[PDB]
Amino acid sequence: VLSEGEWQLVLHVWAKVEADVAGHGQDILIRLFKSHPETLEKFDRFKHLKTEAEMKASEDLKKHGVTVLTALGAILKKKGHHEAELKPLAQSHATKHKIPIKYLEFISEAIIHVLHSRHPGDFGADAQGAMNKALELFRKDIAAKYKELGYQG
Ligand code: HEM
Repeated sequence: VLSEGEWQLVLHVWAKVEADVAGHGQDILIRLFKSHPETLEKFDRFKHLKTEAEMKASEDLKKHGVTVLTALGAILKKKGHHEAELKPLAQSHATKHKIPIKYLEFISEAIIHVLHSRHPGDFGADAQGAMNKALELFRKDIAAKYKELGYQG
């Protein structure tokens, strides 16, 4: 469990992400795709993109980054009481999009890196530790749903 102090660190940095949801979202997806090119192949929508400049120029990619971060923010603001928000996401990602849990680890690393880049004053080691713990909780709960449905591996 995260303590209340740990959740406060998470949500204090998240409030700053919300000042520029589209810019953060774009940066996170591009870092994922560049660091782990296998992930791009899961997106029929985006797999025509071949350079960082092309990724940065895509309005549709920017729009999807907003969708991703909006959903993640709604989960974080539940402070662990996220069953209703998380279940539908797990179901779509396991059974429709066919995303392995390992790729959820990769996007978690991309989020942490981008937050460090953009918010160094509010994203010290104590806040990095708290954010890691929040994203671990997210992954643990998705993995349980995957296991029920026959997708943990
Ligand atoms: C923080 C983690 C993630 C969040 C919050 C998230 C959220 C979402 C949301 C809200 C949607 C649209 C509704 C839906 O289809 O369920 C979506 C679509 C999708 N997600 Fe994710 N996602 C995450 C990670 C991933 C990862 C790591 C991958 C692939 C490597 C992925 C692949 C997809 C695909 C392929 C779609 C459909 C896109 C389209 O064709 O419009 N997601 N995701």
